[PDB]
Amino acid sequence: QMGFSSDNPYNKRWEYKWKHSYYTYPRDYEHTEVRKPQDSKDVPPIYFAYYKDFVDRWLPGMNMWWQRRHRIFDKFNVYFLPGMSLFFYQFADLALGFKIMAAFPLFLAYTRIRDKTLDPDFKETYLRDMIYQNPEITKYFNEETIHVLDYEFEYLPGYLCPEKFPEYQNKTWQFFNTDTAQAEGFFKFGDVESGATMTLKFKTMPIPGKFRYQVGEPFYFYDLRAEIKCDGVYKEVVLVDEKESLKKIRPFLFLI
Amino acid sequence: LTQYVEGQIVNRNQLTLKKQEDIEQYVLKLVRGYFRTTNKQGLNINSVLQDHGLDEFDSIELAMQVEEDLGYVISAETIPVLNKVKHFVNYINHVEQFKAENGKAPIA
Amino acid sequence: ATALYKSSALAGNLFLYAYNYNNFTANIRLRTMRYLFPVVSLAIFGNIYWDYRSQLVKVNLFDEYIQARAQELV
Amino acid sequence: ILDYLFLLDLNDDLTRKAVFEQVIIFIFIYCTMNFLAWSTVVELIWPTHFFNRRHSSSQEFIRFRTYTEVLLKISAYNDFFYVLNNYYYNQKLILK
Amino acid sequence: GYKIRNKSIFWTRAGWKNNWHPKNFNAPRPSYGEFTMGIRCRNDHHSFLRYVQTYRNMSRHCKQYFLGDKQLEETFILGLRSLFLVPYDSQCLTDQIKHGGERRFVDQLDRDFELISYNTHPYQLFTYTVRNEHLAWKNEQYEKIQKGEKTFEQELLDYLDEQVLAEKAKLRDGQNFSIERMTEIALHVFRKARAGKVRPAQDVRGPDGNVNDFLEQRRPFEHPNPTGVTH
Ligand SMILES: CCCCCCCCCCCCCCCCCC(=O)OC[C@H](COP(=O)([O-])OCC(O)COP(=O)([O-])OC[C@@H](COC(=O)CCCCCCCCCCCCCCCCC)OC(=O)CCCCCCCCCCCCCCCCC)OC(=O)CCCCCCCCCCCCCCCCC
Ligand SMILES: CCCCCCCCCCCCCCCCCC(=O)OC[C@H](COP(=O)([O-])OCC[N+](C)(C)C)OC(=O)CCCCCCCCCCCCCCCCC
Ligand SMILES: CCCCCCCCCCCCCCCCCC(=O)OC[C@H](COP(=O)([O-])OCC[N+](C)(C)C)OC(=O)CCCCCCCCCCCCCCCCC
Ligand SMILES: Nc1ncnc2c1ncn2[C@@H]1O[C@H](COP(=O)(O)OP(=O)(O)OP(=O)(O)O)[C@@H](O)[C@H]1O
Ligand SMILES: [Mg+2]
Repeated sequence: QMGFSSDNPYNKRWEYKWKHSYYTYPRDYEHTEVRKPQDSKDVPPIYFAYYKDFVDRWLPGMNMWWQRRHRIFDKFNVYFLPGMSLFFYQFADLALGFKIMAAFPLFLAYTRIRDKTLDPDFKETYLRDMIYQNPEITKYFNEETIHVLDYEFEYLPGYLCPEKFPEYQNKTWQFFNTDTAQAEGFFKFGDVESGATMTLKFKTMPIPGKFRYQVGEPFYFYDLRAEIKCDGVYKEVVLVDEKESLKKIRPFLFLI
Repeated sequence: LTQYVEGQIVNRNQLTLKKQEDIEQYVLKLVRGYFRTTNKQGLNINSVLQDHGLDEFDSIELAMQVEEDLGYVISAETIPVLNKVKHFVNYINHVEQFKAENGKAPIA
Repeated sequence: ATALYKSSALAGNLFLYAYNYNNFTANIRLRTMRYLFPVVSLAIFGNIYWDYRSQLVKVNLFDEYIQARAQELV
Repeated sequence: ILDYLFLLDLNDDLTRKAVFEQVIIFIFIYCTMNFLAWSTVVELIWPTHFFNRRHSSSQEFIRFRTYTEVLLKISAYNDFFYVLNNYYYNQKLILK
Repeated sequence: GYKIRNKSIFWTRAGWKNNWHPKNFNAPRPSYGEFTMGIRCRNDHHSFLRYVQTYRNMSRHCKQYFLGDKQLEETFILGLRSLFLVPYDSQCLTDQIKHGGERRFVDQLDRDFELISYNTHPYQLFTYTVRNEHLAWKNEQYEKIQKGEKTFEQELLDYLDEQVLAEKAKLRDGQNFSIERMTEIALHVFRKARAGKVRPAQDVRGPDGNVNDFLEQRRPFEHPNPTGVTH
């Protein structure tokens, strides 16, 4: 689900990605039809530029943190960092080093809250390169004739089944994370040339690559399935199966 | 739901096709109504808009008109692939099927 | 004289905004003036009236003391 | 009623800092200076715009019509222009 | 009349007539993954779709004030396309611009749209003024036609059709009534009609046919020179 959403009707999956060059915000939201001069309000009210920045930039930003508040309720952010801040805050008047060591854990929490509340963005260019290499998909779909009908991609809440992914039954990892960092979603596609539609379901998880401490790909498609539907033909393509992928690579278990 | 037409306020009417034959006729009537279209009678279901004096910017004006007549909210990611009459017919069907199965409009 | 001049100069700014109302109101390049012109106008009015009000209080304190202290000395 | 409104005082400003009375003098000068400089920069784009739009065209390239040149040709033509077009059409396209 | 004589007028340190990548010291250099830790860049691949939506917005938001005038909507489109086609038809190699011409033009069009959303763009106010002056002249013709009266434009067309007949009835040696000849006849009438507006035709003399108008004149008592002294 898209966390950052304003009252704008167009391009919901790009609202947080697009960086406009406007000095301020437009008077009205993007029109879905031709309106009349009296439908809109000339010379908008005083303090309108500030009101827009609050309802178009601030408010949808706070709705993102509220929508994904379940990913920051870990014992490290809830108890450790606030407690560390209070221990040095009692000595803030003795020296400056206490003021610093009391505010650092708060800036650290905001950074984890900041990165954890963002909409999960996979490398979509890697994905389209993967499906356009399959012959069963290029038979009905092409980039010059494909269009998106729906898009959903959100993290999975809580820990998963402790038999398929025993990695997350680690009390040290659980101390920093309350979620799994995995995401699940789908892609509703259509081809205007062949008239075909397909639902591209996918599951992602972070994996390590080529290095010891750093993550290789935070969103690695370990399950990728396509249910293609045409005029009178229904096909089911399996680009990535989880039974064969989970035997080669395991999740990463982010810390901090 | 009202719009100005030559200085007069007129109530706008929306259409519901829900039929293949009604779509092919609407798109042709739509493309033939655009002042940039050439060879309006030579236009058929398999006509490339490039062959009738239309470019990428003209497909936008056509899509903008589809939103006016049908009430759809077409995203910017879908417009640049509408380069043939066949494309508008299949896209309109995909939208009618999406609302009939998912009970909601496609992502804008 | 100072309060009357500073009041006329403040009124002059109101004319400048009225004489150029269409630009300050409709042109977004002048939005900051539309939004903050009255805040500056109030802060200017406050200084004008503050000084007049304070001066008025002191004059009245001075007048009531010389009258009271004089009768004691009589 | 709060004590924050005491900042409006200037009769007794010499009791705290006596600085406001001299700083604004610079601010007025700084504004005057930027007014002369910025007005000179943003105003003096017109000589370049006037010369290029009247002397920059060449025969080995195509001059493309602008928005204003479209509205003027189609929605700002005079009577003589309307007469000349219809005059050419009737003589050649109709009367040969 | 006058041509630039300097042969090196279009020379730049980046080449001839190069206005896409001027030569600067801090030139773009490549980046290598194995050796790159972090990077801060604003470039993305969203300029294409932003180029599409920007058109849809500038068009739909401008039509709010056209009042359903179909001839104006089509005219505005032609003008709007001339603004979006600048990168595709310019001599400047927009594909070789310093840091991405795609992002540059899109960010520029976004500043125009912001003003359009407020109906403060000089193209909008110029279109309204131009159109109102056009309709006032078209309505004057309509009011004169409903009364059966003849328009000043039709009187010229009829006066030019008969002059062509008079000039071609004597052009028997040749029979090529060129477009050049048709033109100079019309221009001669235009010059006389143009001067007639300021000095109308009182008598058989015709438009601007009185010498007395060019004798010494004086400002009227009720309208003297307001801007300067007279003596
Ligand atoms: C050598 C001897 C030295 C003598 C010293 C004196 C030198 C001369 C001083 C001249 C400047 C002062 C002007 C005095 C009036 C003179 C008459 C005149 O204007 O000339 C003929 C003038 C025509 O000018 P023109 O030269 O023939 O041709 C002009 C062109 O056509 C083009 O048309 P246009 O309209 O665009 O032209 C505008 C024209 C004329 O513009 C006008 O409309 C004139 C009106 C100017 C008003 C001045 C502000 C006063 C505000 C109202 C105060 C009211 C107090 C009482 C309230 C009682 C009710 C509660 O020029 C001006 O705008 C003059 C402005 C002068 C600069 C003011 C800058 C102020 C900031 C600096 C402050 C410095 C401290 C001193 C400030 C003192 C303020 C009291 O006549 C008219 O304009 C008729 C106006 C009819 C309708 C008026 C309706 C009332 C408008 C009031 C505005 C309200 C503002 C918002 C409320 C503010 C109050 C809170
Ligand atoms: C006991 C008192 C509690 C402590 C008070 C804390 C006050 C916090 C608010 C003031 C600080 C503002 C600093 C902002 C600096 C950065 C600008 C910015 O906001 O970016 C937003 C950005 C906006 O997005 P962006 O700027 O990152 O990118 C936008 C991308 N485009 C342009 C494409 C759209 O979003 C965020 O940063 C995340 C949301 C942070 C929310 C900020 C705190 C909100 C607090 C809400 C609760 C307050 C309760 C009090 C109210 C009581 C009733 C009156
Ligand atoms: C009484 C005094 C002490 C008050 C408390 C401590 C105050 C700390 C200093 C406040 C400074 C305010 C004025 C400056 C405004 C900031 C300027 C700025 O650049 O910020 C932009 C930043 C932008 O950050 P950004 O990361 O999104 O983008 C910036 C990226 N770079 C750096 C590359 C440019 O946005 C902020 O305002 C963040 C400031 C966060 C500070 C808030 C501390 C509290 C943390 C939240 C509460 C957590 C509690 C625990 C929760 C547990 C789980 C629920
Ligand atoms: N090779 C690069 N060189 C310089 N800057 C880059 C590079 N790649 C990314 N950046 C910056 O990092 C940002 C994020 O990159 P990212 O690939 O996640 O964007 P994206 O829109 O999610 O791509 P995709 O659609 O394939 O998922 C980019 O917007 C860019 O500013
Ligand atoms: Mg992505």
